[PDB]
Amino acid sequence: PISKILVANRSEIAIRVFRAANELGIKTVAIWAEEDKLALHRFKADESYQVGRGPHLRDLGPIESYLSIDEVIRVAKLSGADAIHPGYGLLSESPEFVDACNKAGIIFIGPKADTMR
Amino acid sequence: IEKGKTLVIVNQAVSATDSQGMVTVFFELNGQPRRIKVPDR
Repeated sequence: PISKILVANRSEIAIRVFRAANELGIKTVAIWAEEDKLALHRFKADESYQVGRGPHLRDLGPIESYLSIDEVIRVAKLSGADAIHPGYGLLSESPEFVDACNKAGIIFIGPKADTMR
Repeated sequence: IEKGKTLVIVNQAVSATDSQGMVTVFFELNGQPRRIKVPDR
């Protein structure tokens, strides 16, 4: 079974995945843009590692850091999730992302990529 | 502090010195205000 979820979002729903994840024994990763370095979503996991800015970059803007499949995948493998929940909006309906998770043996918490088209 | 687990620390302001030996610096630690009194050495 799963034992580590990176929450690929922010604001309210990040927290929604956190709790329902803490409440089932499963270990929580949090992603944050430089601009959410003072946000709480980021204080409410076991761990948080900034995304959107580094040596692998230019800078991914406030939003752009949260819609970047690459960066999101980067930080998943950095901690070591065997699953991702994409919250809502942002990258949650991309069949393309489903397919990069498909590509790692990271469990996209969403639907088969065939439902997404 | 840990591969975790990043502290955001801002030096807001440095006081002048008080009554146990100490100087106040006010920081911002994770956006919340902390007030540290330290011995002027």
